[PDB]
Amino acid sequence: LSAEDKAAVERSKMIDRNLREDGEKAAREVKLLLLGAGESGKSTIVKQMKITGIVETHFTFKDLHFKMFDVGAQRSERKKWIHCFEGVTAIIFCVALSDYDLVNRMHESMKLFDSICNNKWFTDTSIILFLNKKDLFEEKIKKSPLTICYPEYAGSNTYEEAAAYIQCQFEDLNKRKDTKEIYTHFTCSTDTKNVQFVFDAVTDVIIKNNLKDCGLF
Amino acid sequence: ALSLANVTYITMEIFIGLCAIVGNVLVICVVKLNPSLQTTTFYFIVSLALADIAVGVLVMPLAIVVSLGITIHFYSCLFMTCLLLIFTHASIMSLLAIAVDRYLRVKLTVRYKRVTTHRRIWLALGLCWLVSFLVGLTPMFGWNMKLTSEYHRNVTFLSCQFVSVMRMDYMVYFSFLTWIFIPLVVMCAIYLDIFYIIRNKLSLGREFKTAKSLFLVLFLFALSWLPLSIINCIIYFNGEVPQLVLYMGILLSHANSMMNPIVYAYKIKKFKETYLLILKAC
Amino acid sequence: VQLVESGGGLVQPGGSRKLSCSASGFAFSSFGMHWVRQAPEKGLEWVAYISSGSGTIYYADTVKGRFTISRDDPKNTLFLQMTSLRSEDTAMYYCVRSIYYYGSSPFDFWGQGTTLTVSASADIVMTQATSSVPVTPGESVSISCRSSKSLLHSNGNTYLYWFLQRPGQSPQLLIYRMSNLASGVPDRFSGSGSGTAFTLTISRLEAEDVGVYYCMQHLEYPLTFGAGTKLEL
Amino acid sequence: SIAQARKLVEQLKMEANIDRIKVSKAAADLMAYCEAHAKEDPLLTPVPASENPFRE
Amino acid sequence: SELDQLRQEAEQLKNQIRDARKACADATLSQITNNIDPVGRIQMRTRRTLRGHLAKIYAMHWGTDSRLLVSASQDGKLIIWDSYTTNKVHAIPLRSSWVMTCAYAPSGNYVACGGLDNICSIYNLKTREGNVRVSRELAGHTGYLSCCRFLDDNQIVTSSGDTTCALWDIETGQQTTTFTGHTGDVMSLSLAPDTRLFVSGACDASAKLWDVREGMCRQTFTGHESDINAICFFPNGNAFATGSDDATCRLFDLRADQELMTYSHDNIICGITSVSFSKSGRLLLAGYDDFNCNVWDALKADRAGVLAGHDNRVSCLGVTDDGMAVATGSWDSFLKIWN
Ligand SMILES: CNC(=O)[C@H]1O[C@@H](n2cnc3c(NCc4cccc(I)c4)nc(Cl)nc32)[C@H](O)[C@@H]1O
Repeated sequence: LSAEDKAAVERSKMIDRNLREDGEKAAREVKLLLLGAGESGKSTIVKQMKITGIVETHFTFKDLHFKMFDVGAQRSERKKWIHCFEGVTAIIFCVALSDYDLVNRMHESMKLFDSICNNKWFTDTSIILFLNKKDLFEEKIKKSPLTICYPEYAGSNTYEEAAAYIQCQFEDLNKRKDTKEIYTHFTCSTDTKNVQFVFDAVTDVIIKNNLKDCGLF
Repeated sequence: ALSLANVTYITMEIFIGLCAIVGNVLVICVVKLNPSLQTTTFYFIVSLALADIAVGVLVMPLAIVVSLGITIHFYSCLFMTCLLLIFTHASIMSLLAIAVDRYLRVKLTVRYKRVTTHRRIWLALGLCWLVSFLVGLTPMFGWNMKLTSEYHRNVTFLSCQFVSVMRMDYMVYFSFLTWIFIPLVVMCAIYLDIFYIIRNKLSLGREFKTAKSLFLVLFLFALSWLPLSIINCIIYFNGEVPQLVLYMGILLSHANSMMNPIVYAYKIKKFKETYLLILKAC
Repeated sequence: VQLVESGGGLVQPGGSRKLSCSASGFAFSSFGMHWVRQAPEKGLEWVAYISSGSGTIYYADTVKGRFTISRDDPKNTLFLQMTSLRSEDTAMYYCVRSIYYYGSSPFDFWGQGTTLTVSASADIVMTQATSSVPVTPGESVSISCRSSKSLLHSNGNTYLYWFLQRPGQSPQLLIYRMSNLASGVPDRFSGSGSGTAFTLTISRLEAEDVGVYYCMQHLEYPLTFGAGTKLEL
Repeated sequence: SIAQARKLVEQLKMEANIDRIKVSKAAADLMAYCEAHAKEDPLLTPVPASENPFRE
Repeated sequence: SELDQLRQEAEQLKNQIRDARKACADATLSQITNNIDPVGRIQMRTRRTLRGHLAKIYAMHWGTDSRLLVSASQDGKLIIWDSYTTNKVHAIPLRSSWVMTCAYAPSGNYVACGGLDNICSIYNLKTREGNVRVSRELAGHTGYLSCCRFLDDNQIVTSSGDTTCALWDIETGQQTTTFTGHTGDVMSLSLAPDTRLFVSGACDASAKLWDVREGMCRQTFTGHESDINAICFFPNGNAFATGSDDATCRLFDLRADQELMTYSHDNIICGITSVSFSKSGRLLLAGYDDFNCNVWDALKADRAGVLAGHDNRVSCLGVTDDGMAVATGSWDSFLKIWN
């Protein structure tokens, strides 16, 4: 028994109830990690949907509250802080297709994608591959061949074929096929189609996570 | 021959009971010692494990005693049989709970986490257990052999024989239809709808895996309840069944408590990993 | 931090009135509230207490059942409903806040209070050794008091409180738990004790020290203040 | 040029001329400190349940 | 002139430093400590368990009273725990949930917190309103904050992801002295008992001794082979230990300027997340990347005990100033007290 600590018990109980409420509120929301090579491809995506070191962006779509975190401003070794996002629902990897003509950047983007998708921390978290700048890519196709950076490429210099080839090359970097799924989407300055695809991917990821927790998927 | 078939039935009963005890103790220990398994689904898994523990702890000894035969109060043998039914019906309701939860987490794309709160899960579990205790205790308050004839209500002491204290009319028409068949058909429809939704969602291979997982779950349920529930139907309609055939049905019905762990919990990936870790460590 | 009580005035015997007090300048939802009344001539007396969560409401044996204490956190106001108050309830009611945690200083702020006048055992008694003691500037004064039982709880904390009510102002917390001074109080004050016999020393007495020093124990919720030590300048 | 090289040479020079003591004396002082404060460490010597504030 | 001369000058300076170190190193710590009675087995039990946090706990610190402690978790809450009664004294909603470092002021008036958000935050606990509020917001750093410790109510040191350290004046919010000698991400800091010196470990596998007043690095260590994740000063301020991701722990003495002894084992293959000394300095407790925390004999380098009570990576480790108990946090959101 206690005289005054008995009120400290009630205070701690109230604090614990508040902590539980805040944790439930946080769990109601979905967390997304924004990564990718280049700031333009990430900036356009951050702008297309919205209501220092790290930037937190919020936006609500079809009753779902999305939390998108941009860490491009860190410029520090990722292996020392990448584990912080071990619990994110999905990773948004933004890459511009036009990088294949600008100085080799496609190789750096592929290296970053391989390092991210095969990381031990993100073994279970899916990645949403955003292939930005589809219009500029289509434009560049007719000017310079695609084999500038893909010596093995052998096909017609058409937008659709080159886009599909780049998509295949990107998705093939995943070494955990049986665990991961890559949602690829081509986009540019566009309407809500982008946030719509993000919502569709997040819903499927949540369904699959629930099924795995239940042992079905 | 009858004595040998009886003692073999007792041995199989105790064996299945000890197996279910070990399995469900392992399940509950793995779920408790690792707080990572405190998710909503694991609440239903723990409910099923507790139902199976109660079965293996009470039904099997009580079933052995009822098969032995003792000259004790008639109301003692109906309460024993009432508990026998209570535990099996509670296990069945716990399985239907997992089925409806699987259906909700599919139909409810994202609202599952919101509407499936802890208080709601506990309320559903309590309602299921209360309905099980009710349906099981039905013979207590005026649904026992006393209704059959003027003679039965004049004998207070008689042999202990399931067919002597329990009304077959009830045992079939109420128990089977209302709480095995109806749950069974709704569960089968739920699993078929889940499979169709998975087919429509993923195709945007794994089909065999999902069908196989949801098939064994439904198949094993029928294997345990349908044989006995027909046996007790044909016996009700002036039928004849050998003593080994009826005991085989009882054993199939009781083996559900020992088969539930490997079928449900062992199939959860995280449960499987933690169970492997524990069994290698312990 | 400010507390402005309201709901005073004359009232007939057997009537009813609801005392209110608006709180501003602090987290009202985090602080517990106490009601302390001071008769025209008697000392302070604890009336009611309500926790920060509106739970564990306790009333003194002298007012249990007769009065009611309620708080509206969304509105940031305290309400004390008095039903069929007796003639002995005539007293100025002071509102007091409290916060309970390791190292906290409860009863640190007292409101201005409002005058309320009605028209015509098993508690720790604080036996004050003296009612008035003459003092002079620059000298030292020792205020002492005795309790029924040792306030030294098992945890080693002595639930003793020393308040000072200056002439024309509400009481203020000087020392809490016999070993810690309240914020904004000069450090020249010194209070100590062995659990049963306590001594409060005031080194370098100043003109601001004139007032009535009230002692209070917090070992049990039925708080009972002392007779008060009035110092003459 | 010197913004990252000359400063390094200067720092190495400053760290070079710093006084140093024999490792033997350092170990001696460390063990002397460990021994003098042995009883002052509840984690090293057994503390009774009565004195242990975290006891039941 | 040209790089060819500066490189060879630095090389010959490093060679002279190594030669002086070898000449001063006359004997190893093992031969001299052999005469010390081993501490033997040290069994410890979890007396208290804290389950208020709902996410991975990353950093914590003990109060000067040895009773109160602050715990920082990525759920966005700083919880002041009463170790005796396990009561939550305060819950601070953080503006940035991605924090990985926190400090408890010596007087108990303020507490610091930081992480991926380069902007720190000083929270005043003893406010007259009763509600915790940010007293100061330091935003001069460019990299993620990794470690910070209070020198006084008006002075605080803070490391960051960049290869720099800073000493901040909380009154005005300006860097009093900036240290930039490091070449890698500074992950951990440790203030000496005298408040005059502090050592910093970085990902460059080196440890540098910096002065809080002078600001010039005195000694530099390079005995490690991987990133230094943890660092702690010896209770006398004459030595310090360093935890690295390569499962190696090296105790460096200021006067000797060389690792006296290394703590390692074949079975121990994972890194070290935190390190802390006991009041006597004889026991060296280190929290490893695995679910176990081992107690190492600071002189004999033997496994006196293992606190295998957690199920996730041990993130923080801190011994009370009085040496009565040690708090070990883990990514499983639990915080336990051992003694
Ligand atoms: C839904 N719950 C159940 O079905 C429980 O009912 C039990 N049960 C059902 N039927 C029987 C039965 N048939 C009567 C009979 C017929 C010839 C000879 C003898 I001897 C007895 N005999 C027995 Cl020993 N148990 C039965 C079984 O345990 C199940 O768990």
